[PDB]
Amino acid sequence: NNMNVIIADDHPIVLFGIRKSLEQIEWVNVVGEFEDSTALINNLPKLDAHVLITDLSMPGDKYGDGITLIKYIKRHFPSLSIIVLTMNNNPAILSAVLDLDIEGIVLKQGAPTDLPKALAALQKPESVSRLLEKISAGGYGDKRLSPKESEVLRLFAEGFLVTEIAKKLNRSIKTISSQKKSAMMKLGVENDIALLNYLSSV
Amino acid sequence: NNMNVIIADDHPIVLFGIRKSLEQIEWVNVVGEFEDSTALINNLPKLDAHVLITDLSMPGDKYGDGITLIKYIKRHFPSLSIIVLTMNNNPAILSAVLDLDIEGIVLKQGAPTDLPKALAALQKGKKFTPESVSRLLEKISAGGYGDKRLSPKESEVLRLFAEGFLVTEIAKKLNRSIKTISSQKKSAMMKLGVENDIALLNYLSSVT
DNA sequence: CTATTGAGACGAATCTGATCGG
DNA sequence: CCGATCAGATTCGTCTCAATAG
Ligand code: BEF
Ligand code: BEF
Ligand SMILES: [Mg+2]
Ligand SMILES: [Mg+2]
Repeated sequence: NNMNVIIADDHPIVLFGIRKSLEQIEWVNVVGEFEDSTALINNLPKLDAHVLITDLSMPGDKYGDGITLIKYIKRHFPSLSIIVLTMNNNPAILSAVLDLDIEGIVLKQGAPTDLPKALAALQKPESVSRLLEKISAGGYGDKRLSPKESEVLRLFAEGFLVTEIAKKLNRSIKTISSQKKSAMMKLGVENDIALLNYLSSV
Repeated sequence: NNMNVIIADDHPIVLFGIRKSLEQIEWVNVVGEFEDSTALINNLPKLDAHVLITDLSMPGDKYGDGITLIKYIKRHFPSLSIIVLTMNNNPAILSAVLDLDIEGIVLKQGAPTDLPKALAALQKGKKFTPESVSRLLEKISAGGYGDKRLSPKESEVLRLFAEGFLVTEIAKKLNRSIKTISSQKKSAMMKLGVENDIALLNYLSSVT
C-alpha cells in the first residue's frame, strides 16, 4: 500500500541522505523535509501524512524536542505513525523512549538498511524488540529512567541549564532538580561530571 | 581535473549521503568509507587519496576522537588535505580544531551546498568558512584580554573542575574564597568561547 | 590593563515535607 | 509504594561592584 512520510532532522545532509535512500522504494512518497519542531508542527496538518521520521536532538522554541515532542505529536496528531531516528546511544535515554509505544526506532549508528527494515514491518516492529533485549542483555536493566528523567538527562547533556529546562518544559526549577537528582540516584552517580561520564559512555 | 576522496563518519546514513553528494561532482572519486578512527588509519597508506572528509565525534579505541586524531593524521599522514564535517557547535572546540591547518571546516547543521562549496575551494585552492561556522567564531573573538591566554590560576581551576571536584571544595582546597574560584572559572570560560559548564568540559576532552 | 582577589546582592540549585495514582 | 509535582529554608554559585599591588 501507499504511505506519505515526513522527515524531521536538524542536519540537511542526513535529511537529503534519507530522501535519496527512499527514492529506491516506489510505494514510498516523501511529502516534506523540516529542520525544527516549529516547522514540523506548523505544516503537519496541511500535509496528509500516515508516518513521520524524526530525531531526538533538534531545535524547538515552542514544541520542544525528544520525549517532550513525541508525546505532543502523539497528542495533537494521533493519526500519524512516528519513527524515531537518534544519534544518541545512551541506554537510560533510550529506555524511556521505548515506552512511548511509537512505530519503531532506527539508530543513526546502525547499518543503513535498518530504516528500510523498519518501514517493511510497519506496512503490514522487530526494531523496537532488539534494543529492549540488547539494552537489558547488556547489563543496563538497572538503568530504567521515567520519561521526565530521560527528558532532562538528554537536555542536561545538550548543555541546557536546570533553570532553562524548567522554562522550556513548563515546570519549576525544583521539579526538574527532583527528576534530575532522582535520575543520578537510579544510575549510581553523585556529581554533574560523573553523570556526564555515564552519559558520554555506555 | 580529478582527485581521490575518503569519508569517515560513525553514522552510515551520513556516509550514504556524503558519497551520494559527491556523485554530483564528476571529477571527484570516492575511494573509502570508514566508521571508526582504527580502520581509517590502517587503510590510509593502502589508498592513494588527495583529500579526507571526516567527522570529529566518532568511536576510537587505539587512536583518539576529535582534535587528538586530527593532530595524529597531520603528523603521520601529512600530504593528505583534511576537511572536518562535524555536528559539533562549540566555538572553543571549532577554534582549537581550526588552528591545525585543515583545508576547510563544514558543519552538519550547515546548509547542504556547504560541502560542495568547501570542495569548490579545494578545486580553486582556498577555504570555505560558512555562515554557520562564522556565527560561532563571533563568541570567542573579543578585544585583546591577554590574547585569549589562560592565567596560571585559571588553568588550575578548569583542571580541578574537569577532575570532577566542585567549586566550593576548590575554594577550601586552593587557599582562598568561593568568589575567587567562581571568578577565575567564569573568567576562563569567556576567554575559550564557552558560556555553560557542559561546553567547558567537552573542550577539556578534545585537548587529551 | 590585567590579574588576583574579594564583599554584598541575587540567583541557581539541593534538601526536606507535603499533595494526589495505579 | 512511587510517580510527578511543588513550597518552604538553606546552601552553592554567580553577579554587581570594587580593592590590592604588579
Ligand atoms: F541528533 Be539525533 F539523535 F540523531
Ligand atoms: F557528531 Be559528529 F561530530 F558529527
Ligand atoms: Mg540531532
Ligand atoms: Mg559523530
